[PDB]
Amino acid sequence: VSQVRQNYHSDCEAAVNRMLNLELYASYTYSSMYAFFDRDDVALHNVAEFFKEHSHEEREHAEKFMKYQNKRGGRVVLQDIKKPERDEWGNTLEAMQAALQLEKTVNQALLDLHKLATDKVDPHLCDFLESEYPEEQVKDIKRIGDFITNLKRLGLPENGMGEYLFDKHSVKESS
Amino acid sequence: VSQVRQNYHSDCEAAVNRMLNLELYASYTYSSMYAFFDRDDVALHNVAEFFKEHSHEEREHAEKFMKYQNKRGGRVVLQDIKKPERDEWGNTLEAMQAALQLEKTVNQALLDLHKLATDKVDPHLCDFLESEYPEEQVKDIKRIGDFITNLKRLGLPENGMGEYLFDKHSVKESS
Amino acid sequence: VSQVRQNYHSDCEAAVNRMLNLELYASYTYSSMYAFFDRDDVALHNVAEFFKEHSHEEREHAEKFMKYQNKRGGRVVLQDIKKPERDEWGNTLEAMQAALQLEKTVNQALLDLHKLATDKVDPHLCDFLESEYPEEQVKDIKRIGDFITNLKRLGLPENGMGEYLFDKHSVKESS
Amino acid sequence: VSQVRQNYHSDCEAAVNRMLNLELYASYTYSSMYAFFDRDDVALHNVAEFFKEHSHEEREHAEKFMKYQNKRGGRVVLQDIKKPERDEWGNTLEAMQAALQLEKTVNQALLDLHKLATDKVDPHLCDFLESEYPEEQVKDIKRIGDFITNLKRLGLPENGMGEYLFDKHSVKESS
Ligand SMILES: [Cl-]
Ligand SMILES: [Cl-]
Ligand SMILES: [Cl-]
Ligand SMILES: [Cl-]
Ligand SMILES: [Cl-]
Ligand SMILES: [Cl-]
Ligand SMILES: [Cl-]
Ligand SMILES: [Cl-]
Ligand SMILES: [Cl-]
Ligand SMILES: [Cl-]
Ligand SMILES: [Cl-]
Ligand SMILES: [Cl-]
Ligand SMILES: [Cl-]
Ligand SMILES: [Cl-]
Ligand SMILES: [Cl-]
Ligand SMILES: [Cl-]
Ligand SMILES: [Cl-]
Ligand SMILES: [Cl-]
Ligand SMILES: [Cl-]
Ligand SMILES: [Cl-]
Ligand SMILES: [Cl-]
Ligand SMILES: [Cl-]
Ligand SMILES: [Cl-]
Ligand SMILES: [Cl-]
Ligand SMILES: [Mg+2]
Ligand SMILES: [Mg+2]
Ligand SMILES: [Mg+2]
Ligand SMILES: [Mg+2]
Ligand SMILES: [Mg+2]
Ligand SMILES: [Mg+2]
Ligand SMILES: [Mg+2]
Ligand SMILES: [Mg+2]
Ligand SMILES: [Mg+2]
Ligand SMILES: [Mg+2]
Ligand SMILES: [Mg+2]
Ligand SMILES: [Mg+2]
Ligand SMILES: [Mg+2]
Ligand SMILES: [Mg+2]
Ligand SMILES: [Mg+2]
Ligand SMILES: [Mg+2]
Ligand SMILES: [Mg+2]
Ligand SMILES: [Mg+2]
Ligand SMILES: [Mg+2]
Ligand SMILES: [Mg+2]
Ligand SMILES: [Mg+2]
Ligand SMILES: [Mg+2]
Ligand SMILES: [Mg+2]
Ligand SMILES: [Mg+2]
Ligand SMILES: [Mg+2]
Ligand SMILES: [Mg+2]
Ligand SMILES: [Mg+2]
Ligand code: NA
Repeated sequence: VSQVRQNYHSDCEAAVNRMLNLELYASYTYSSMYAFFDRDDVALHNVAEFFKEHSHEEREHAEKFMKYQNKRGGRVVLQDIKKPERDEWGNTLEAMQAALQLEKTVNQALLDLHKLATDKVDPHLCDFLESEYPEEQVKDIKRIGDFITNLKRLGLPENGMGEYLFDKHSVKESS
Repeated sequence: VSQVRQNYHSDCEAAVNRMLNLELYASYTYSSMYAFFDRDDVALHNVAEFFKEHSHEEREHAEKFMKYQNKRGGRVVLQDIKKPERDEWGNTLEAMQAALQLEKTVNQALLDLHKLATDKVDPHLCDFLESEYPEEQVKDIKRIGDFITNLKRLGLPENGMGEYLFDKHSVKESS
Repeated sequence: VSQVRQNYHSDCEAAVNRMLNLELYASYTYSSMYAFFDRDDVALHNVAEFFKEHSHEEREHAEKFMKYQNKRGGRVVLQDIKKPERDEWGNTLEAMQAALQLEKTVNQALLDLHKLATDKVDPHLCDFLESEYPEEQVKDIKRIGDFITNLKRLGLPENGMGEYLFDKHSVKESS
Repeated sequence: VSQVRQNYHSDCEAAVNRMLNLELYASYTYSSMYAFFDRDDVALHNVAEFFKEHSHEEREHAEKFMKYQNKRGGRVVLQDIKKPERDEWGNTLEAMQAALQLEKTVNQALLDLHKLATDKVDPHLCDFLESEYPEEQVKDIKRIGDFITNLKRLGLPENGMGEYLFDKHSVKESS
């Protein structure tokens, strides 16, 4: 075992690798949503940029898990990054609904990792997870839910004017 | 009696305590409206912030009545702060209608206190009331009425797009 | 249930509402202490301002619980804010003793909420509570205890000179 | 009658002259308190300066009544300025007690003038009185009462240490 390793269970090490992969998969999904909203026949560029930002933040989280793994003396083991579920994402409402579900999936994986860390009496891992994530993850879920509520109010999916307006007012003006 | 007391009738002292309580009750109502518009299934954050601001201003008025009471040599006597009338506030139009009524209630209480002060020949109290309030209170009533007119124009309660637009254009961009 | 809700037990949601109420009640108690020390026949204005500051901080904590409730998909349910225990607070020593007890009461309520969150395996709620509170709450208890020790050293309740001096040196110079 | 005169009753004009005189008399009393606390066998220089400031503010009020009289088309009629009641003022507590009474006397004269103005249906005079005075006068009475409370707490008249401390901490550090 690594000379640095202390109080780091093999099961936790493995779960950290799986979380790293899930973050990479979430990044890649959000990148697909960006590409979709950038299409000439979609053309909602602030929505696109929102998803791009999220893609970059999830890749940053993956990198933090890599660094954490090494700091504890575990070993990074990479797997394929699965392509997203869909090739096209319908409209702003459907994409936001898919994002909500993705964020909930990631949150559940973090909850599960925290439970594992707790059961293995690893307070360092618990602190790490409670110091990069739960706050940020609940805030992202909240924001997406707020957006879904507003998209429904705006008459999505049918009301194209409403969709247009969402892109101008709800998401930050981009690039 | 207090060594500072001069020309301060017991009835006025009591009415000042009741006004303090009413201001605290109004604050608390506006705080409830904030919380409602912050809900994920409401999600009108500029509207929420408008109500939050109003909540803070009414608490500041309560504090001014406390200070006034002591300056005159009366004694602050606190009562329970009753919870708001409603737990949920419907939509922007219903909330604004409720605010209009609340503001009118507060204004009537101020009018009544001014009449009492007049009848007790207390020009200091009259001046105090005419120097923190009537101007500001009539302006708040006017603004809420203007908003109600605009919400009706925008098709509330049915027109969700209209509601959405009100939050972007009528109330100051927030937090 | 709310579209955002995940891993948030009904009992926790309810306990968050009760904590919100307790914070509002603590705020209101401290506001009463301010008003008392501002009286012309008390007249310890730095002491008064200390309590005013504490009143504002407890209201800010209540607002944080409101926001938290919504972020998790729970529903804010407000109750009456009970008036303080006393209408008059004796002197600096008695007020500080009452504050000590109030702070301990609030701390116990936070401890109890943390135990509940732990039992419901809600690390997000535990982190929230451990990230706004325990540090600050133990520091406030310590400061009030330090003050009580100093008030006793200064000869309270009998030694008015000592009381006078406390207001000039122990609490920050105010307004 | 003066070409400017409108709605200005002779009785009000006369009462304005008497108020001018009372303000000059109050100024002169406070000047005597200054001189007393400046004595080598009294030697409380911050207390002295407090009274000096008050003397200057009351002379400024007298000048405002002069200007007001002319603005309304009345005629300034001066009388002797009576010397103060006492030649020596005992100690800080006795002087503050005398100031409290003086301030109350002035306030009562203002109240009486406001009642007269009201009875003569002179809103300009009422506004003038409510715009230079009641606020400031109640605040001065409050401050003096606060000081009396503190002087008693400090053990006046017997406790010279307490008196000494009051001059260092209660009144602004002077000249
Ligand atoms: Cl190990
Ligand atoms: Cl192991
Ligand atoms: Cl790390
Ligand atoms: Cl597809
Ligand atoms: Cl998913
Ligand atoms: Cl955004
Ligand atoms: Cl009275
Ligand atoms: Cl009375
Ligand atoms: Cl005031
Ligand atoms: Cl309701
Ligand atoms: Cl009402
Ligand atoms: Cl606004
Ligand atoms: Cl849940
Ligand atoms: Cl549940
Ligand atoms: Cl929060
Ligand atoms: Cl009591
Ligand atoms: Cl308690
Ligand atoms: Cl302090
Ligand atoms: Cl005339
Ligand atoms: Cl006349
Ligand atoms: Cl003038
Ligand atoms: Cl004499
Ligand atoms: Cl007098
Ligand atoms: Cl001073
Ligand atoms: Mg080795
Ligand atoms: Mg292994
Ligand atoms: Mg495949
Ligand atoms: Mg545990
Ligand atoms: Mg823990
Ligand atoms: Mg985030
Ligand atoms: Mg996220
Ligand atoms: Mg629809
Ligand atoms: Mg007394
Ligand atoms: Mg009474
Ligand atoms: Mg009830
Ligand atoms: Mg006025
Ligand atoms: Mg206002
Ligand atoms: Mg108002
Ligand atoms: Mg309509
Ligand atoms: Mg729903
Ligand atoms: Mg429940
Ligand atoms: Mg009760
Ligand atoms: Mg604190
Ligand atoms: Mg505290
Ligand atoms: Mg003792
Ligand atoms: Mg002429
Ligand atoms: Mg005449
Ligand atoms: Mg004589
Ligand atoms: Mg003054
Ligand atoms: Mg004065
Ligand atoms: Mg004594
Ligand atoms: Na007036």
